[PDB]
Amino acid sequence: ALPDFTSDRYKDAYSRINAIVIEGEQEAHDNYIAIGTLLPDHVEELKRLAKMEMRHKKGFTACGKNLGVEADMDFAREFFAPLRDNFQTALGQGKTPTCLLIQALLIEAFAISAYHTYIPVSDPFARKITEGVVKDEYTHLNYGEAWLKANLESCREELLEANRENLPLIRRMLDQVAGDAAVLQMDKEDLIEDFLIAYQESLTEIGFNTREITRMAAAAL
Ligand SMILES: CCCCCCCCC[C@H]1C[C@@H]1C(=O)O
Ligand SMILES: [Fe+3]
Ligand SMILES: [Fe+3]
Repeated sequence: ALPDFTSDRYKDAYSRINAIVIEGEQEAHDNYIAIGTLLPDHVEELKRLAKMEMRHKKGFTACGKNLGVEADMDFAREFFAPLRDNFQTALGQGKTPTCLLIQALLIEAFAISAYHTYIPVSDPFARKITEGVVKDEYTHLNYGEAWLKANLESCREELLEANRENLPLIRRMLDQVAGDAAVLQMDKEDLIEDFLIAYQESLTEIGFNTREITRMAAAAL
């Protein structure tokens, strides 16, 4: 069941998946620095999170180089454009809960699911890099959960709107990546399950009840 990492079929799918991961890590760095303009007293902690994202980007860049694959960066920029646009719109409006739901919850849960699914089918070099990134994703999810949990009473409606608008974009991103992910021997059903479990667990931690969460996860449709 392990893929042939040297085949043209594998390298072609990897060129797009690796580019999406590299672009995602760069946008994650940018997003935590941007949140620092909304939360000036959190700047040092956000800089630390942004620095971890740069370490992840460098590591995944090395994964692509190791397989002799040239990352399709243009494809990756277009892939993130819808979610990036919604983050920039919220940032410009000073909407911190929306920025945090997009980056610290949706994007981190998407990263956790993708990385957990990739690890058992990854090449030995990439496996170590991916394993060394997963602990940091939980740190980032925890940061977002902690702020939203402390501020839930003033941003309940905003979070429901942010979820309604952005959860379907994650669903569309999963649909667009499924073909290439299957070449990498990753099952779309495992990616969906792991993402929903991480996202539902974060919403539970924040303080949403079962009914609220069910209504929220249903927005994906
Ligand atoms: C098969 C799915 C692979 C594509 C999904 C990878 C998304 C990368 C998400 C990174 C930006 C998130 C982070 O570092 O917090
Ligand atoms: Fe990361
Ligand atoms: Fe992250």
